[PDB]
Amino acid sequence: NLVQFGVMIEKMTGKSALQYNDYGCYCGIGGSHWPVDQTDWCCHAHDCCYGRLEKLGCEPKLEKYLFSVSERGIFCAGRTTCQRLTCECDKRAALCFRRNLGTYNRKYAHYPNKLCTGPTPPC
Ligand SMILES: Cc1c(C(=O)C(N)=O)c2c(OCC(=O)O)cccc2n1Cc1cccc(Br)c1
Ligand SMILES: [Ca+2]
Repeated sequence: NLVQFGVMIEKMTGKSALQYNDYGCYCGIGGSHWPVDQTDWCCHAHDCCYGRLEKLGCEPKLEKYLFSVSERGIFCAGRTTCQRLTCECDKRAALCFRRNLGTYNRKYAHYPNKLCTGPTPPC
């Protein structure tokens, strides 16, 4: 369930969430090998974030959360701790995407997975 994350991405980046789908080697389902750039690192970190949440008993692929965006930043909320954790993982990713808007390159969008090489960096 990707609706709330995609919304958070759009608010923070000024780009459709689709622009971060299949981006590089890590943005989109799964991921492996070496991250192509800083945006892709955000996604590697985000994958790691979700792994920690699964180990905690949460299901961050599916959790539904609440959030708002003021000038103070992104406010995360939800009924359960797992929902709030999911929002936090997503928030850090959205902020990481915004922050690295400078090096976002369109060539890495829809990256052929055959072009991903190197080792897989650990969490
Ligand atoms: C940025 C991103 C993701 C990540 O943060 C990532 N680390 O791979 C992501 C994603 O990662 C979650 C995962 O692989 O556990 C799955 C599908 C689309 C994804 N996207 C693109 C996306 C995100 C939200 C809504 C839409 Br529509 C598209
Ligand atoms: Ca991924």
